[PDB]
Amino acid sequence: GEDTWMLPDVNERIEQFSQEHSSGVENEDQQEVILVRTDQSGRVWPVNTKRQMVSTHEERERVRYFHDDDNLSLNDLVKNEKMGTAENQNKLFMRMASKFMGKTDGDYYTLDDMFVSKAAERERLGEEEENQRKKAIAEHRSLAAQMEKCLYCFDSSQFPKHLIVAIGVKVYLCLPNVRSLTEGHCLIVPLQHHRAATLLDEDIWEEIQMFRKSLVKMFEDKGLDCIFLETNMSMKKQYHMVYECIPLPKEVGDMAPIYFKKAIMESDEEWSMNKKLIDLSSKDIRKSVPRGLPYFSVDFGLHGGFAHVIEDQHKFPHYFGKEIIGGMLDIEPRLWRKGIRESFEDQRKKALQFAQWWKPYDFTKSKNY
Amino acid sequence: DTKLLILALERLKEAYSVKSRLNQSQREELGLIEQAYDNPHEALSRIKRHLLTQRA
Amino acid sequence: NTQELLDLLVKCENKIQTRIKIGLNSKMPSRFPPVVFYTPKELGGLGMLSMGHVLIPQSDLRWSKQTDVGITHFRSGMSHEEDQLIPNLYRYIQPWESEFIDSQRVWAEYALKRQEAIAQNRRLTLEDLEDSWDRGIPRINTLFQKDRHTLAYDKGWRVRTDFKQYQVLKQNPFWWTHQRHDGKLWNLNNYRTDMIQALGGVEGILEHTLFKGTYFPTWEGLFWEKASGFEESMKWKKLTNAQRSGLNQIPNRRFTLWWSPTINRANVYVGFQVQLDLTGIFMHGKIPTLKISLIQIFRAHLWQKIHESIVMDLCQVFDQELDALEIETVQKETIHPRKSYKMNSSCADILLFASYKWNVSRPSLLADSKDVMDSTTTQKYWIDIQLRWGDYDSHDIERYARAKFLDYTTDNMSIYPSPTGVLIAIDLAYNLHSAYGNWFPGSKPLIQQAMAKIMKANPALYVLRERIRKGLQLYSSEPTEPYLSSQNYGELFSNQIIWFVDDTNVYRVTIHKTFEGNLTTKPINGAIFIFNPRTGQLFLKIIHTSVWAGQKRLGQLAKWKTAEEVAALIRSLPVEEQPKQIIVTRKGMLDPLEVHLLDFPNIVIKGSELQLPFQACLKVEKFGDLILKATEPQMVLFNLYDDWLKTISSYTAFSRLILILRALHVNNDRAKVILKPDKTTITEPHHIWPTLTDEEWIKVEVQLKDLILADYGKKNNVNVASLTQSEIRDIILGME
Amino acid sequence: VKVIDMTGREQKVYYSYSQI
Repeated sequence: GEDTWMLPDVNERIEQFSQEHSSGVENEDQQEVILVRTDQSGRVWPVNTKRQMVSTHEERERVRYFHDDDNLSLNDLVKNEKMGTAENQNKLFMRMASKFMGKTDGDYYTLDDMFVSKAAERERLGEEEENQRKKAIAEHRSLAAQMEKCLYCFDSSQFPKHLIVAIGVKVYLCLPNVRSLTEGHCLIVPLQHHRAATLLDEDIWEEIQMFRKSLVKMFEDKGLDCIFLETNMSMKKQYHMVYECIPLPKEVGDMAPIYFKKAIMESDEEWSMNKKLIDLSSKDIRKSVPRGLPYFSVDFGLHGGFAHVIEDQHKFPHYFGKEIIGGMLDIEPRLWRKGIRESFEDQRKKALQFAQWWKPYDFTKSKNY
Repeated sequence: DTKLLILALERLKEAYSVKSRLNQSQREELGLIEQAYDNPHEALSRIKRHLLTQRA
Repeated sequence: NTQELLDLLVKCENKIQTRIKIGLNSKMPSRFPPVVFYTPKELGGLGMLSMGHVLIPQSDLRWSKQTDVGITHFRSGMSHEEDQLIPNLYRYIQPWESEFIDSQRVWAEYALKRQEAIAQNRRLTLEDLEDSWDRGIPRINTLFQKDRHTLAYDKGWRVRTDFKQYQVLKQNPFWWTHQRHDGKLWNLNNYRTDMIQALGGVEGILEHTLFKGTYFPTWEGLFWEKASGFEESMKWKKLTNAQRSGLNQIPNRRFTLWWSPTINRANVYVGFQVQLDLTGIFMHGKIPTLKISLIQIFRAHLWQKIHESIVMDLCQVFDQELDALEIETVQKETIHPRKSYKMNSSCADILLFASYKWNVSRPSLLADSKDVMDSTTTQKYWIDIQLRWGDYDSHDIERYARAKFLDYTTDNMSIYPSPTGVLIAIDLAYNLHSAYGNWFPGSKPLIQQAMAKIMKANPALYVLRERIRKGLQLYSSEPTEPYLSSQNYGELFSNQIIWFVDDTNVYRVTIHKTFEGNLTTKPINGAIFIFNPRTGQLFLKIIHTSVWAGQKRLGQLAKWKTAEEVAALIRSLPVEEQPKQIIVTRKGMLDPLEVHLLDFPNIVIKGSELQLPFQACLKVEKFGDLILKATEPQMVLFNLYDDWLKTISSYTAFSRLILILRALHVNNDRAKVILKPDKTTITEPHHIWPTLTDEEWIKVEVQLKDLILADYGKKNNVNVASLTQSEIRDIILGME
Repeated sequence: VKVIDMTGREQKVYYSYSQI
């Protein structure tokens, strides 16, 4: 029954959706998948589709510094600058990073002089072709590869399908794939990849907070407390968003602001630029971290906690939020680095115990007659 | 013993905070460290077997 | 006490500062500013720690800002003294003699504090603790170390760290301590806090930087990056390490750009100078990467495209205000392109023809308020527009304006139609503007209002600002154009055409099981919701599921497609019916819609922080049935005020409309009971809402309100009775 | 593009938005 077994309440909400029934191409091995490029800010945009050193000078006079400078109209700057390259800086640099350039001998042939000489035309719309190959195929394959190996991506290959407890409209509750650090460990996961909470839209963030407020209410009646972790690493690897919920006793959760204050300040590069430990008590994550750069964030129940714009990825572990909790609760290190897998059908019937806790607190339906 | 193992591994890994550029022998070391974290009762039996028997 | 060693510290500091200088050439010529070294890293300086008696020149304390009054100058901190002198470390570092005495207090004082706290039977908490967070030789804060339970076995640790020098080929200065057991053992927050005050405060530092050029509102929410430049793993895995002589300089790009209004000074790089051939920017000496960074920013003739834009957009005011002034007509000279950076002289840009003859006031600043004396002078008036790129020494724009005015008019290097004119001057490096010259009645406040509008509205400046920002990799959290907020709501009922736009119900999706039992998801039909608040006019473009064929999945292009539909509508809608302002419920839609509406720059686009209950309205069965039974995309129209505006004030009718939808959102069928209190209640079949008298409307409005407030109370877990009528109104309108 | 006026007491069908 590995492919068929699920919680009844989940099946019922599926039946409720069921009862409501009562430009480039890139032919990816059969289908058609419209070309899109993402910028630094996580916006989606469609992708449109001998040498002679170029006549860089007029008669004893300089009139252009790129061969295409004279073609662009006023608005065609404007359109491009609203949807542009992440950086267009390295592309000249990467060409001059090739060997056999000689060297800049101090004066007379500066790096500037090199750069200005390099700025001849790319071979017969080579700028478009290199842009097309980089933006389209590379991103789409990377996204597809992650999608296929995704846990949280609803219909993908692995997808445990029975750790689902709730299903709202665009997010759902899940339970972790491993031996589950604390007793009532649960997750708040959106359906689509969004990679971040600052990259979310308002309706989805509002719906996460409804789950967030409800899970606090459940654990407060049992006498526990909540810590909500969001770890977002570098936005080039396309991991799925997960908004964790790690319940732990009241007589430890009182200490939880203190321990994280210490850890975040020491967590990373000394001489960091970005002034570590953003305070999320009043303003919240959506308007205290810019859109499109990596961060860790932590929240203490209802009251918001702290945030930390990560820099130098390799020194900041992705498991950081679990590690501090696993320290103070005195849990052995295996439980958060790489996890321990469970019995693939037997031990993963912890959902029976977890669903009967969350039955009075279900908001995702009204058919509770 | 498990507590002493964790302290040993941590002060080994601190040598590699400098850079991501690693040679073959260093990548092998991080491999062995990660295994010891993932399965302590493996390494503890192997360490104790070294003491009793290894002399060259 | 070791005077021999203090001299070595001064020597070592001066050497390393010279190493930075050589990275920017400079060589022997002095007067290099100290601000770039000691400014903390969060402001983009190097953050150098000081251990010598260096001092700042009194010239560097100057700063200035422009407001509606004009420019104002300030001169930080000085009453007379030159004594601003970049704090030593030593004053902020506590002696060992005090540390060994204080540790006998704080480790005893804490022991008492927890003993009574556990007698109080509550957890010790951060407010009890911040007064003594950072004291004792074992620092007090080490008790909250992540893994403290396991560190209790780490004996011998000081011997071990001293012996690490025989194993690790690096060398580290903290061979005598480690943060795991001793804690941090120093803190220089206080040092950073008054380093800023020594240099003249935050507002005084930023004049030495391009910050004003980026036109962010304020310096609070700024963030840097260093993980996605050229310095990726590409840079280090790349073969042929001997190539690192040109591309050895390129990490410094950001630093050189950021500080550029004080590296580029005439007063420092004494010598021959040049002008970059497509710009007005002068350069002194050969700065290693500033020339690269500027040419990128002003790529594709941006100087002219700033200039000729501002010329046309200024003339557009005179193209409307024909009868506001004693003028008959205006003309655009369309003169030769290169004048925009012909610094030696200028012609006029615009020409104006009197009805007969004005009065000429006097040659005076844009800020000069009053009086007249000059002869009437028939027919001919002109304006010139001057761009420049200033720096720290000469960022004063008003002295510049008056200077250039005299220079060109006094001699034959320039031709103007008449002596009666003015020149505008704009410093693109600091976004300052002013003017000097002759004036005529009404024109002076008109130019003031025009320029105040131009400096935020103009597309060509937006191009320039965004390029500087993205080139600096400097990001912000809060800054946007002003949100729609509660106190603005009366302006929505003005005579302008205004639309709301909402897209939340476009890319809806349904989970279903396959017949093989595995789960998956189907998309379903959506709609684009467009509504007019002051007229009730609604548009509803049904998006049928088939448009996402092939695409499907994550629905990425849905927002871009949404803007296409809106633009297609507005293009085909008559010109007089076009909105003045479009207000969008979801901020993610702003960038797609803006790009598609560039052909119609009259349209204001504005985001709301105030959400509105439209999302629930599409679940009304009268609409839901239509969207489900539809099989091809088609537009549909509604008026949500059924007949109400024939007796009810529009903002009061709007209030009723908001109430109904919000109530349906929160409690659905229970609101319908208020809508249908007896089955014998009636409606026209065309109408969305029942036929009722005004008294009957007032009765249900109170009832729907009371439900909304009760539900607001329940989910905020709080008493409703404290709320005022205005607070009630705000909660209904959207958010407090 | 088809339009379906439902603003009130009559139903009208435009076939381009310039007709509106």
